[PDB]
Amino acid sequence: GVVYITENKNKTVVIPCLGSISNLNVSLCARYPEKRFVPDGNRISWDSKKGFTIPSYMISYAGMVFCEAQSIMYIVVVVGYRIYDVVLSPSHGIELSVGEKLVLNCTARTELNVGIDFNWEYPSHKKLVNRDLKTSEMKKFLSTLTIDGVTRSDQGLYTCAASSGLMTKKNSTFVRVHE
Amino acid sequence: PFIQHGVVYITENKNKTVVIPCLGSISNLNVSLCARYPEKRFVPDGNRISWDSKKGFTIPSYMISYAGMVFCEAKINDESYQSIMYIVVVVGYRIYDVVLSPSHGIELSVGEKLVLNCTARTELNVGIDFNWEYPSSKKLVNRDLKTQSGSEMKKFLSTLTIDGVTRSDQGLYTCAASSGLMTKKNSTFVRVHE
Amino acid sequence: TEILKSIDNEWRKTQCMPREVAIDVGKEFGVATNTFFKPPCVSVYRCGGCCNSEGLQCMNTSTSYLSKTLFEITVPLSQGPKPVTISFANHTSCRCMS
Amino acid sequence: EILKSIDNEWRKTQCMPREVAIDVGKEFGVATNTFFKPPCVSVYRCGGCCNSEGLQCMNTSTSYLSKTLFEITVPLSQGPKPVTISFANHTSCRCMSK
Ligand SMILES: *[C@@H]1O[C@H](CO)[C@@H](O[C@@H]2O[C@H](CO)[C@@H](O[C@@H]3O[C@H](CO)[C@@H](O)[C@H](O)[C@@H]3O)[C@H](O)[C@H]2NC(C)=O)[C@H](O)[C@H]1NC(C)=O
Ligand SMILES: *[C@@H]1O[C@H](CO)[C@@H](O[C@@H]2O[C@H](CO)[C@@H](O[C@@H]3O[C@H](CO)[C@@H](O)[C@H](O)[C@@H]3O)[C@H](O)[C@H]2NC(C)=O)[C@H](O)[C@H]1NC(C)=O
Ligand SMILES: *[C@@H]1O[C@H](CO)[C@@H](O[C@@H]2O[C@H](CO)[C@@H](O[C@@H]3O[C@H](CO)[C@@H](O)[C@H](O)[C@@H]3O)[C@H](O)[C@H]2NC(C)=O)[C@H](O)[C@H]1NC(C)=O
Ligand SMILES: *[C@@H]1O[C@H](CO)[C@@H](O[C@@H]2O[C@H](CO)[C@@H](O[C@@H]3O[C@H](CO)[C@@H](O)[C@H](O)[C@@H]3O)[C@H](O)[C@H]2NC(C)=O)[C@H](O)[C@H]1NC(C)=O
Ligand SMILES: *[C@H]1O[C@H](CO)[C@@H](O[C@@H]2O[C@H](CO)[C@@H](O[C@@H]3O[C@H](CO)[C@@H](O)[C@H](O)[C@@H]3O)[C@H](O)[C@H]2NC(C)=O)[C@H](O)[C@H]1NC(C)=O
Ligand SMILES: *[C@@H]1O[C@H](CO)[C@@H](O[C@@H]2O[C@H](CO)[C@@H](O)[C@H](O)[C@H]2NC(C)=O)[C@H](O)[C@H]1NC(C)=O
Ligand SMILES: *[C@@H]1O[C@H](CO)[C@@H](O[C@@H]2O[C@H](CO)[C@@H](O)[C@H](O)[C@H]2NC(C)=O)[C@H](O)[C@H]1NC(C)=O
Ligand SMILES: *[C@@H]1O[C@H](CO)[C@@H](O)[C@H](O)[C@H]1NC(C)=O
Ligand SMILES: *[C@@H]1O[C@H](CO)[C@@H](O)[C@H](O)[C@H]1NC(C)=O
Ligand SMILES: [Cs+]
Repeated sequence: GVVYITENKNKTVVIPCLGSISNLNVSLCARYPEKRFVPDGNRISWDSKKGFTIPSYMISYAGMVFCEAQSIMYIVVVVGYRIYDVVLSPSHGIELSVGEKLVLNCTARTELNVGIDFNWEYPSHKKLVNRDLKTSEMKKFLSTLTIDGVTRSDQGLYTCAASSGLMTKKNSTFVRVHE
Repeated sequence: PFIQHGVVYITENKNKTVVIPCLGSISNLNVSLCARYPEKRFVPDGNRISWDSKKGFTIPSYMISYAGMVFCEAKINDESYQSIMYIVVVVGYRIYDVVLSPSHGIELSVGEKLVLNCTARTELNVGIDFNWEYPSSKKLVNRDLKTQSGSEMKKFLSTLTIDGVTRSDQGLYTCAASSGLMTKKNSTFVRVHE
Repeated sequence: TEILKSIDNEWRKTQCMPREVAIDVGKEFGVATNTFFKPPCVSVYRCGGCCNSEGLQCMNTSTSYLSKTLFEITVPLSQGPKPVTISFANHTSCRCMS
Repeated sequence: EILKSIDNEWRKTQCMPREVAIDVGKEFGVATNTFFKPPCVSVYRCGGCCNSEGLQCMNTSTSYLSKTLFEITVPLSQGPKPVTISFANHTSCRCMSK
């Protein structure tokens, strides 16, 4: 299974270790390093109907967790979503002769623990190449559009969108082609 | 069998031989050369690799230039004996060029700040000593510049600085770079006026 | 003597040879910008240590390849972590080379 | 079985002290016209992979080791002289933020 940790690290998280016997003494193991969390009657509990409830900050270090009295392993996943900006280079004034090579960079800057999906729009031989850029609490993503020898039909609006799962920012630029 | 620790200086020239002075008492002694790490053992093949007892162990430097240390070893009747460990030291000396920036046309008003870079480019395993000459009474700051990768060079910088010059600072400025066996220099005339 | 003992030990321990390292999967090239790997790293042996000259670098002279299986999280969270099989280089011998 | 190995990948790649070869000259910002023999020493340093980003494997306690090696200073002014230097030896690590 999978357990998603969010930015609110005090906010609690629920591992769905469902129970058959509502009177079952369940502990939560996390690794690595190995830790075991017992219900203290307050913050940390196990409802059998819900599962094991624990403050996410206690297990956000861990690769995996599981209920034990063992349940199925759950994969821990800290995820960010915040996208700062999406920027085109070149950003404007783009003007090509027919047969000239178009190269468009789309750079997305994001907070940590973010994964980016790029989506482009363009007029109706376009190659895309996505990759990670090194870095400063940020991540940097690059998507490069390439047209090897353009034609009149390539004139129009080019839009690059970046998606993190919960947020999408985009940018655009008009490309002119002449002959 | 051999007459605390020694040193072997290697040219890194991939064909010149080097001599480890493992002197012998018995000119008829079967000597091998151990190097580490990794561990290797070199036996005299009668040609390139030999042991003269009067000179010591002779071996092409390229066979042991990888090693931290080397030593002679001989066996006599089921018991082997070693010489003193020798520390291996691959030194270089070749200086390609020494170049001043700015190199010429330098002209300052009295009170202006003079900054002169001296850059020395050398082969690997080289250490550089800088020496300047200038008109009579200047801060010097030497340092290493990153260079490669695969580029087979080292880059050294020495920066001369005069914070507010005077008429007396007009003259020839010479930067020399020394590797131990080789010295190249460059110079430039600095003019000053009121 | 006692000083020579340890110095030789420092050389031996720091020589060019295969060593266990933790390799970050994603950074090992060609990873889709929308993927997280779980675990992020795999244990393999890589050539490392110190050569006694400069410009000389500890490199692999022979390599085995290991199939390893881990999980890949994509974005958006359309599906759950899926199992992926990937081959990583496992250096089996090294030499100080220029 | 399918999950046996994955757990093994995590275990082997976790934040913890590991033997590394430390380049002496660089660790102390030593001018490179000054040669250390051996150039490196064996010590333990915190390394491995954390499961979040912006969480870095760091040392939470350090011992210090006296080690003795030789120092040449080029252009050859003298032979190699013995120098005693203390290097950090991390003894415990934790994934911490920054
Ligand atoms: C030392 O180990 C390195 C890896 O650590 C070896 O380099 C690798 O060499 C192989 C060819 O045998 C490369 O294969 C690649 O395949 C991909 C497609 O799967 C292709 O995109 C590449 O063009 C290439 O053909 C591999 O890229 C390369 N690894 C890297 C990333 O450098 C090397 O063979 C080993 N050397 C010795 C002497 O053992
Ligand atoms: C990944 O790389 C590591 C390091 O290069 C490889 O480890 C080596 O594995 C081989 C077995 O294939 C071991 O060979 C054995 O050596 C012992 C004595 O050392 C001997 O008793 C056996 O008969 C055999 O020759 C070798 O020791 C071992 N080296 C170590 C421990 O680092 C490993 O082979 C690589 N992984 C794969 C799957 O190839
Ligand atoms: C974790 O290990 C690191 C070493 O890898 C420890 O940091 C080091 O701590 C010492 C003393 O606290 C620092 O020595 C200092 O050197 C600087 C000059 O570089 C000088 O200004 C100081 O007076 C002192 O001599 C050393 O620099 C530092 N290393 C660094 C900054 O990378 C650290 O103490 C260990 N932490 C724990 C909690 O175990
Ligand atoms: C620098 O740090 C390393 C790593 O922390 C130290 O190596 C450690 O040495 C201790 C003391 O012998 C080892 O503790 C032992 O643990 C075993 C269980 O495996 C236990 O049965 C023994 O009774 C003992 O307590 C420990 O294994 C080892 N740590 C690691 C991670 O390898 C070492 O003290 C330092 N290095 C030097 C040269 O001082
Ligand atoms: C595409 O859209 C992005 C947002 O997703 C545009 O954002 C640009 O952001 C920069 C940096 O904040 C702005 O620069 C500005 O500089 C001056 C300094 O006085 C001031 O106006 C602001 O403080 C700001 O920092 C920039 O104005 C803003 N967009 C524009 C129109 O330039 C990005 O520029 C867009 N790319 C395009 C359409 O070329
Ligand atoms: C898009 O991004 C790539 C990667 O940063 C750029 O590729 C570089 O282009 C510069 C200038 O032409 C070269 O000096 C580099 O060697 C290139 N690096 C690579 C990896 O190819 C490219 O320039 C960018 N495109 C635009 C128009 O911004
Ligand atoms: C001093 O500096 C100048 C460069 O400013 C070097 O001049 C070069 O000399 C070689 C032949 O010796 C010529 O092929 C180059 O074209 C010269 N460069 C210029 C710009 O004139 C000179 O080599 C330096 N002196 C030393 C000893 O390195
Ligand atoms: C290197 O020099 C030796 C003479 O000392 C020569 O005989 C030999 O041919 C050279 N090495 C090569 C490339 O064969
Ligand atoms: C001196 O050298 C440094 C490093 O190469 C450089 O940043 C600086 O611009 C140089 N100054 C001059 C006058 O060339
Ligand atoms: Cs050095």
